[PDB]
Amino acid sequence: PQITLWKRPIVTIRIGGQLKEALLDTGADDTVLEEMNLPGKWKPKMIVGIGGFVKVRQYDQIPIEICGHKAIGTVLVGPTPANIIGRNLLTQIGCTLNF
Amino acid sequence: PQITLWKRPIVTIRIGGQLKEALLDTGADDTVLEEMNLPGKWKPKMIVGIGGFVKVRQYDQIPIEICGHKAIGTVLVGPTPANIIGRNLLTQIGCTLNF
Ligand SMILES: Cc1c(O)cccc1C(=O)N[C@@H](CSc1ccccc1)[C@H](O)CN1C[C@H]2CCCC[C@H]2C[C@H]1C(=O)NC(C)(C)C
Repeated sequence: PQITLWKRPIVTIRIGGQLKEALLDTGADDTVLEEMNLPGKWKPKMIVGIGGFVKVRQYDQIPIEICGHKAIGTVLVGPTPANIIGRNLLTQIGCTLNF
Repeated sequence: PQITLWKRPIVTIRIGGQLKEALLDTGADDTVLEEMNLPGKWKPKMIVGIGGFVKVRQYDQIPIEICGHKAIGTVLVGPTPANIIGRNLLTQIGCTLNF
């Protein structure tokens, strides 16, 4: 698709058989989803947030479908105010910025 | 231009004789710049990021040149981790996400 920016670029994603809404986010390096359980081993991780670091859980090699495009990559889980899809997965689905 | 997302989408911006670098950020509603004195009336504002709120000054009708494109609109000024071009100006320059 082509997604304009008059409104927040939010799309439906599918992960672990669950459907969620997530923000296509070119200013984030990583993909961060709200608190949830995923299958497998995870590592503790700190990401740079407002007023300090935010603690998240890192899951690697997770299949995730983004607006019907398949990715397999790293998903961070934690207390984000919004589900965000970052560059690690935007590149996998062939997403560019254009003007 | 097409901008890929293998690295941070950073571009040169000009505002009023200042020449800075900033992220083209589809995840940001509004444009947020690091320390600079802009002319005109300001209004205090609190804006959400991961891990907390940043207190900013909101200025209206600020010209920024972005990759040779002329934008004019709201600019927020505060302790932001990075200079950010948000949707309010990204739309003005005709920026879309494509995949
Ligand atoms: C999540 C993430 C990573 O995993 C790695 C690197 C950066 C980020 C990251 O937080 N990126 C942000 C840019 S602000 C920024 C922060 C740190 C470094 C560079 C830029 C997002 O693109 C924007 N981010 C998207 C989104 C995040 C969840 C809360 C709602 C918005 C808030 C918005 C935001 O933070 N707003 C500002 C006021 C700071 C502009």
